[PDB]
Amino acid sequence: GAMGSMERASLIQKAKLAEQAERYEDMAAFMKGAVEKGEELSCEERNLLSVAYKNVVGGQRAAWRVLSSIEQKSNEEGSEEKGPEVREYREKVETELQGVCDTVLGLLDSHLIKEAGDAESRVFYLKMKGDYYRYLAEVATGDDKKRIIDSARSAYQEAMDISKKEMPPTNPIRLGLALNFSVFHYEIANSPEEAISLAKTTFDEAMADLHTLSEDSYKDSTLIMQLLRDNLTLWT
Amino acid sequence: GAMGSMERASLIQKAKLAEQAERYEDMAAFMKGAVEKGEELSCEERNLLSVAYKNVVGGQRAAWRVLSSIEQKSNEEGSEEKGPEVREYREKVETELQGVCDTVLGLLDSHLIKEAGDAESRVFYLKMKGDYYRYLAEVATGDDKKRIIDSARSAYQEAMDISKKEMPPTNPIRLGLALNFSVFHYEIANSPEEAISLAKTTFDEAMADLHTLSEDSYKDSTLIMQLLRDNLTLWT
Amino acid sequence: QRSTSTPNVH
Amino acid sequence: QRSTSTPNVH
Ligand SMILES: *SCCC(=O)N1CCC(O)(c2ccc(Cl)c(C(F)(F)F)c2)CC1
Ligand SMILES: *SCCC(=O)N1CCC(O)(c2ccc(Cl)c(C(F)(F)F)c2)CC1
Ligand SMILES: [Cl-]
Ligand SMILES: [Cl-]
Ligand SMILES: [Mg+2]
Ligand SMILES: [Mg+2]
Ligand SMILES: [Mg+2]
Ligand SMILES: [Mg+2]
Repeated sequence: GAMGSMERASLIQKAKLAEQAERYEDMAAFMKGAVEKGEELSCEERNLLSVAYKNVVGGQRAAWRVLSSIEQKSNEEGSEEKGPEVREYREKVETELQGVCDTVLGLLDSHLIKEAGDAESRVFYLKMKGDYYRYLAEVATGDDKKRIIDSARSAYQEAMDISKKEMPPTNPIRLGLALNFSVFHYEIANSPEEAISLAKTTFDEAMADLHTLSEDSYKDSTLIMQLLRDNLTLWT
Repeated sequence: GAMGSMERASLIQKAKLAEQAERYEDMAAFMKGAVEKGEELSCEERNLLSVAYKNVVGGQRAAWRVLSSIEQKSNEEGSEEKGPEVREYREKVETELQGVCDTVLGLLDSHLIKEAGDAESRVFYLKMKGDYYRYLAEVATGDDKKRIIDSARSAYQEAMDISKKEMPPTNPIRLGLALNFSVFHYEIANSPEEAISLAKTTFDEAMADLHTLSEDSYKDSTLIMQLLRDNLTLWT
Repeated sequence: QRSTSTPNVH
Repeated sequence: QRSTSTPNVH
């Protein structure tokens, strides 16, 4: 690995610099190098890893949607056939996206999840696993779409089970997990009623616990609660 | 070259797809492959080449400025010394930026400029040469800053000489060349008075020729004229 | 319009 | 504030 010769602390420092520079491919490579040092990650370091790869895969998802739309249009009655290039380039971007997802899933499997024993770290990583299987599901069409969806579901479910046992209903990790699992239900699993029920129950249980929070924690929780509300408004 | 096996027309098609997807590194690689086929470029193809590399180097310039600012701050009385990492990462980005500039200058030298005989193509390429030497100048500090600046100046000057002989004063190629040369004077060459004089004369000579233009050409010319005005407002 | 997932927090 | 150079036109 090209980061093998760099100090862990230097990789984290440069990840933060890359973030400031909006150089998210670099930021992800630095954080991959930091993970591969083999030590567990702090909460700030877990967040750097997530921010980096979410930005990288986010650009790929956006590009893939543009290209898939063009391809779908090209494949309709009355469309002048224009050769293999749209499909080829959509496939190129898709393969790069799947590669990023596989890299993240690899870091989680080797060995972030198995070393994560505290609820805050373990739920964070299992949510990430669900998220990157969900991004794989977004582009899956062959035999394995069903198995990819089930892998996402399983990871989210393990994360949910832990979060409900170990975290208050306002906890931001728990809230964002529920948000993303509800997105999985609506957008991937063809289960909009489950998505709505999860978002509603999550919102209501958090509302009832807000009185326990400081001003700063109240701000964190209500920001994510607003996203649940936004989706419920979209979905209903 | 990894694009050597792809058809010229397929490379141009995919450059346009990459543009739609905002995948400008891909767009630049496709256009490099198209240039290396060895045929001259049409006006649309020249524009694709310019759009691609300007977006790539633009991201690098933005990142380099962020990192250089952090480095400059770190190097001031009362700044806790934080090791070599800021300098290292600024150097990494700087080297990547210089590489992109060298790639573009290489395509112009081998062999776009020497095959460009019409004024519209030759001025376009010489302006590009000035622009990418100017981007090199923005990060140059060693012995060669003077020679890089002179190379930019020389290319812009050859382009200006042709444009004034062969193009009307409202021509958008001529106007954007004058705009960028005025930026060179103000931002690189420490010649703000030359920058102002060039921007003013360019603006005034175009104003006097607008009556000759169609609605569509009038829109093109006045849009660039506005940029000259914006700079004059900034500079005075 | 696609559903909103958890955004980045720097 | 830096001077404005010729922008991209798609
Ligand atoms: S420290 C391990 C957990 C972690 O790093 N997280 C969990 C969830 C947070 O997404 C979060 C915190 C606060 C807010 Cl306001 C938001 C959001 F509303 F989504 F912006 C997210 C950040 C990362
Ligand atoms: S076809 C060879 C010239 C070429 O491709 N150009 C020259 C200048 C143009 O920059 C241009 C044209 C019209 C407008 Cl409104 C602008 C600008 F105002 F800067 F947006 C630029 C485009 C590329
Ligand atoms: Cl391709
Ligand atoms: Cl570095
Ligand atoms: Mg037809
Ligand atoms: Mg595929
Ligand atoms: Mg001190
Ligand atoms: Mg250097």
